[PDB]
Amino acid sequence: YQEPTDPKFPQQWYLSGVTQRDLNVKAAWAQGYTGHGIVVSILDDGIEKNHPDLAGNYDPGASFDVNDQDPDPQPRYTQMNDNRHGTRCAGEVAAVANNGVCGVGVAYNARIGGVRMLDGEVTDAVEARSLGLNPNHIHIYSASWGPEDDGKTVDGPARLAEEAFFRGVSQGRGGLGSIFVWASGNGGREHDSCNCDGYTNSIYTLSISSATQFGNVPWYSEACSSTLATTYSSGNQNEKQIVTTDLRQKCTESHTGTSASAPLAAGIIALTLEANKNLTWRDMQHLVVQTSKPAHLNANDWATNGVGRKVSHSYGYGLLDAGAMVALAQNWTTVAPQRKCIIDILTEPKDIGKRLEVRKTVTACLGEPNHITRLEHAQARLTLSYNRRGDLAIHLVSPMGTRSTLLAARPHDYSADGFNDWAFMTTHSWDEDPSGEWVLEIENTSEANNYGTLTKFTLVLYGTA
Amino acid sequence: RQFVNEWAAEIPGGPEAASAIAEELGYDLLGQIGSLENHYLFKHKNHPARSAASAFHITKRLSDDDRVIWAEQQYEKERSKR
Ligand SMILES: [Ca+2]
Ligand SMILES: [Ca+2]
Ligand SMILES: [Ca+2]
Ligand code: NA
Ligand code: NA
Repeated sequence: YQEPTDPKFPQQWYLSGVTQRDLNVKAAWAQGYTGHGIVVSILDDGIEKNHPDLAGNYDPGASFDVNDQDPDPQPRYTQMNDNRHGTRCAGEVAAVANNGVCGVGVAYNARIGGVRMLDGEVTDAVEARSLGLNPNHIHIYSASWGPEDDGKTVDGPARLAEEAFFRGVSQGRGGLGSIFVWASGNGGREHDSCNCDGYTNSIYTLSISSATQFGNVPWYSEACSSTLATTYSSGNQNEKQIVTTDLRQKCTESHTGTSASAPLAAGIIALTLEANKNLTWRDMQHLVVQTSKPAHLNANDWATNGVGRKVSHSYGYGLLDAGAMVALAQNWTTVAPQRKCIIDILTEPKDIGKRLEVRKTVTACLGEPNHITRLEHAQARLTLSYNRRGDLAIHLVSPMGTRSTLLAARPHDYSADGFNDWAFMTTHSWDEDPSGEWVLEIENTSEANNYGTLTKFTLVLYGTA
Repeated sequence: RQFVNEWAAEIPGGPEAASAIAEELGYDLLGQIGSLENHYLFKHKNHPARSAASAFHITKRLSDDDRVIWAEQQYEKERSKR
C-alpha cells in the first residue's frame, strides 16, 4: 500500500508524522483498513455534498435536512460562511484520498453523510430525529455541539434525545448499537466542566477531548471524569491545526477546537469497525480504554487507577491509537451483556456546609441478576441544594482508590438551583471491582460562607459479571 | 426561553391513535419523531408559534389523555458549535 498522494496530506501532521506524535493511522491503513463499508454521519450545520473531496464518498442515505425538512443537507451559504462547520468535520472523517485535492480523511474509503440540524431552531425533537436517522444504515454519528460552554450552564439531552440515545445503542446497527462520538467542549477559558454537559457526560457517547501538537492541554479544553480519550486539535499560534474540507469547495488548514477532535475519533472508529463489524457499542469503548496512549500527553493530573491504567480528566485514557485499535479489534471477544446496578446511598439528607464526606460499602447488587464484578461506567446521581453552585467541587473515590473529580469549581456559576438528580459520570474506574467502600466528597472551595444539603445520592454501576 | 407550539407525545396505540388525538384535541399531526416508534410530534392549530410563556393547560390536556403516556411542549434550546 502507498500512503496518500494528496497535496495537503503532509500538513496533516496528526495522521502521518515523522516524530511519533500522531494518531498511528498509517499503521491502520497499512493493515488494509480505510473505512470501506462503514457509514458515518455528521450532525451539524450541513455538509457540502458536492465538495471535490467529499462527493466521491457522499451518501444521501446517511443524510437529511431537519431544519428545513428536506432530504438535502446542503449548507446555507452566507457572506460570513456561518455554515462551514459540518463540512470541515466531514472532511476529517472521509475526505477522498489520492485525488489531488486538499488532504485525506482518516477513513477515506468510508461513506459520509450530514444531518443539517443546527442551522435553525433546535428542539428536543430536532435532536432526537438527528440522533436516530437511519440507525440500521448509519454506523457512527459525530456531533461537535452541545450546551453553552459559558461555565454557568447545566444541561443535557431532554426526554426525546435521551430516548434516541438509548434506542440507538440497544437497537441500532441490527442490535449492536449506534456509535455516538461527541466533543467534550470548548469552555476551558470559562473553567467549564464537561460533566455539566449531559451529552458528553452520557454513557452512550464516546466523549473525546483535545491535545495540542506539542502535547499540551489547549486553552479551550474542559476537564471532567466522563471523557474517554483524546485526539489532536489546535493550540497556540506556533502549533499546527486541522487540515480538512471547507465551504465553497475549498481547503482549510485552520480547523480548531474540540469539534476537530471528535471527527478524527469517528474516523479511527470507522477503521476499527471495518476491522471487526460485529463490535458492539460497548465493545468499541472497551477498545478505546485498552489501546489509548497517555505517553505523549502532558497533564497535571495523571493518576493510575485500580487496574493499572493512567487516566487524566483532561484526556481520559490518552491519545487514540488507530493501529492498536484495529489490531485489538480483529480477535476481540464481544463483552457480556450490560448490567446496571442502582444503589441508594443516603438514608436521610446530609448537610454540606464547608465539607461533606459520604462513605458506603456496597455489594454491587450481589445475589441479583444485575450483579456486577467488573465495572464499566459509574454515575453519582446527585440531588442537592446550594446557594452558590460554582463554589462546589465533588469527588468520587472507588473501592480500589481511584479518585474521580465529578465537578470542579466553576467561578462563573452563581446559580442557586443546585443539582436535580444530575448524573455525574466517570470512566476512570473502568474494569475495576465495584464492591467495597465508595466515598463521595463535596467541598466548598471558596472562603465565603456557603450552605446547602445533599438530599439524594444514587450510585449507578454499569458493567458485567 | 422561547416555547414553540409543538408537542411531543408517546402514544402506544400507533399512528391511528395519534391521528385521532390530533383531530380531537386540535393539532396537526406532523408525524413520527425519527426512529422512535410511538413517539409523535404535533403542532397546535391556534396557539402562537413562539412565546416566552409555556402553554401549561394545552400540555395537561394532551398528557392527561388515556392514549398518551407522556407529553411535553417543545422549546428552542441554546446549542453551540465547538
Ligand atoms: Ca435542504
Ligand atoms: Ca483528497
Ligand atoms: Ca461545556
Ligand atoms: Na460520553
Ligand atoms: Na395519559
